[PDB]
Amino acid sequence: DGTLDCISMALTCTFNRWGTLLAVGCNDGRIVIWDFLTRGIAKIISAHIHPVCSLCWSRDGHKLVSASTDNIVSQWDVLSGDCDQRFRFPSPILKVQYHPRDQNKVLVCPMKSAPVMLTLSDSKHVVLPVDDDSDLNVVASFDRRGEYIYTGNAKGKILVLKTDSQDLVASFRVTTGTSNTTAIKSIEFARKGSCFLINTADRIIRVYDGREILTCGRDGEPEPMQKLQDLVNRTPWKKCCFSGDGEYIVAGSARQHALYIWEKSIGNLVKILHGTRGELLLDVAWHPVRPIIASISSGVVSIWAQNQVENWSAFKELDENVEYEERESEFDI
Amino acid sequence: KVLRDNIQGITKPAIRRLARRGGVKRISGLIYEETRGVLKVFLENVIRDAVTYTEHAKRKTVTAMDVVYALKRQGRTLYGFG
Amino acid sequence: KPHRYRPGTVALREIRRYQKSTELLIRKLPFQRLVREIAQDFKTDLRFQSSAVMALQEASEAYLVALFEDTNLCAIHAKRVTIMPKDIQLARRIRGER
Amino acid sequence: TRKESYAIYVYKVLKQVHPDTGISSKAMSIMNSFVNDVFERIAGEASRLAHYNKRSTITSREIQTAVRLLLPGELAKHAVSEGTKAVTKYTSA
DNA sequence: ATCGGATGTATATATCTGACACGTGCCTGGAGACTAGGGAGTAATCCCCTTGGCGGTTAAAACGCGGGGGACAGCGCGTACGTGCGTTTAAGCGGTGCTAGAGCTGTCTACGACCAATTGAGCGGCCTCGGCACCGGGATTCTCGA
DNA sequence: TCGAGAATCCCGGTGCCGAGGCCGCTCAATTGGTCGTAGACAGCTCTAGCACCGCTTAAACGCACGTACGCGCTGTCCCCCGCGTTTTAACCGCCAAGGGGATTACTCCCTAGTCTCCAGGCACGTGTCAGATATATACATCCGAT
Repeated sequence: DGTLDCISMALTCTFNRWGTLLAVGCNDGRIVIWDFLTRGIAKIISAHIHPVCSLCWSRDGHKLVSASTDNIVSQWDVLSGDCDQRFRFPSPILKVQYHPRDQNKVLVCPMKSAPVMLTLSDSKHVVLPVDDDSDLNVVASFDRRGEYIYTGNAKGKILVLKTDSQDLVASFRVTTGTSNTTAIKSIEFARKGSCFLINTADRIIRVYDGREILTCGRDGEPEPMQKLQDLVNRTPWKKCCFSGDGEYIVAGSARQHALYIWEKSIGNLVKILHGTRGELLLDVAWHPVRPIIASISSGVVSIWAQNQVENWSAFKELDENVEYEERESEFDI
Repeated sequence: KVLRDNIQGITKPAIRRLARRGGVKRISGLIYEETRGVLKVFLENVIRDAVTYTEHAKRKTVTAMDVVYALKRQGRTLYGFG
Repeated sequence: KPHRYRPGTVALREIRRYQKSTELLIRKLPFQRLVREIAQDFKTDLRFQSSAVMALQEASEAYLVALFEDTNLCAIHAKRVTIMPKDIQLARRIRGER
Repeated sequence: TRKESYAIYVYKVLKQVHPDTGISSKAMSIMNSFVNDVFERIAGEASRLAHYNKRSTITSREIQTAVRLLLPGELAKHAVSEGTKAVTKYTSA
């Protein structure tokens, strides 16, 4: 539905705060900041020699946190492209995430170690707690306002901490239905409201409302707002995301390189988008204020927009025949 | 501990294994879930009736003799359980 | 050059060995979870005998192979080696299961 | 708890027919359940026919008639003859 | 795709009636009242099976992947089957008549019922050990390309 | 179609726990009176069955014949079999907690059993209309020409 030839080795992308720019990582380890309106590249940053697998914009949009595969995280000013700060860790980093309401702070999910929240002003770090002490794979994310931290382990356990004190404000373990746990693949939140989603190893996305987890307390049984899956193919989900408003949810079937689109309230599947059967789906993102969806597959990015009835359909356009309502004086002088 | 969707826990390999035991060569996909349904429906009765026994048994655990008398009442009696 | 047996042949031998074997062909735990799921529908938190659930699964699988058997037979009368859902439905129909 | 069964008599009649054979306790339980099944069957049928005959006394004639109702052909014939011989033997003393 | 004609079917009508609603006198099962035992209900105790979890394995399931194999659609023909009309035929009404056998009552008696006294056949429990299950390995035979 | 290869059969050997045998330890089987009674049996009805026979006729058998579904064959598609790989969770083994299941001991509420009396039910008459039946009629629907 529209691709870009000007970028190669697309690996990970991230919309800015207003959905005007897109920073995509490349295998060479370069940042390609490409613009939507001019439909061209806005910037090229020599980030790492190692490909970049995690990228996040700052709220003001002037900072981008990038993670190399060399366990090298670095902050870059979008105007200049300089490495503002640079750090390295053990247990290679799985993800970075700016704090949405404090760009000085940034959480980092490493591979084998617990996620740690650092600051840029001071090169300090706060290691977030781990429930089972043996997960070795815990994804973590700020909420919409950056007030709480949601951490999900490979054993389905879900901890909600407060971002400042790291104190356990809520907890619950998700189930595979019967009695078993499932590897929490990812935690996503809505940029609007409080609904969030969890991708798990059961290939079943679970949509909740964080207020219900907060009122559920520690070690409770919160039910999901929704349960979403491909009941037909039972396909895993490499990457999923909400819509900009938060009423549409998309999942990327890397198994068959497709895109499933459900709703939030009803949860019925909006639609499906099919990509090149030969392409391996890698990354998925939604335009924050547009029905536009960016996909990264086999190093190539594709764009999926959604237009209205007009752009040619605007006499007064009607859809179905209209019986004329004759009047009393319809034949009168 | 609320359970769900163990019906699909029935593997298509299991279904085709049972079919081969029944002496079947070629099978379509549309069967399995259909099969499953029937399965459910089938057991749909007995357990209830079984626990119905357990109902009158005034007990919390369910026993074999329950399903014994069920299959009996279901005209599908079984041996080897008292 | 790689060898592949003609279709059915492997499944044919599977049929032969399954009529040869007698044990169950269903994994225990999934069946048990299904049974308990069905149970909570009528009443929640009910316990069971392992003997009881073994009986459930054996008797089920027996009914199931009987259904597969006579549906195979019907499909013979349907002159096909592939099975059709309608065969199962009408079999239940003759089995008074409708 | 004193539980009653028949597996001992199963082993007995087995040796009576096959002295050099073993059984699975599973199979013994299956056979005993079968014993119970046929017993309840014949008993219910006999009581029902006696009810049809308004009889409150279930005797060997009822037994034979109900077996004939239940067993087919030579099965029934041999069973009738065997029960007849046995009751004759018991009545002989 | 329609109209016309043939035919078969739903309708109103009339009356006939024989089931059928209705009422009786007479019978006995049902109600009413009273006594006993003891099945059932409750409770405290024990056990112990179950339900729960935890970690390692892989056989098994998931999934993919050709691809020949048959499901299926179509197409010719032909034989077997509806049909309408012949034919002849037992089927049904019905009414007769005999009684063999149901179907009832009145004994009287053998026959479990039942209880009590007695106990050894049988059953829970404890060794035990050998067909049997598993395994590894060698030899046999089916099968798919010549 | 004679080999290659592959799944299988069989053989010997290993180790095991269920099959079995035996041992305490009863309660349920036996024995023997004893009693009221189920029915065995005799002996009556009467009626429903069983057969007889005639009369009418709707029904059955067969014919001819159109015809049209059954069947047989061809080619296509697709799709499910087979194999390869990758992932997983069933299983399996072990542990542990308790919560229910089963047990026993009391305790007594309810039912069986008895006796009394009668009133609802039942066999039995009795008018009587729901509907069966027949007829003419009006409507619906097929089948063939257009």
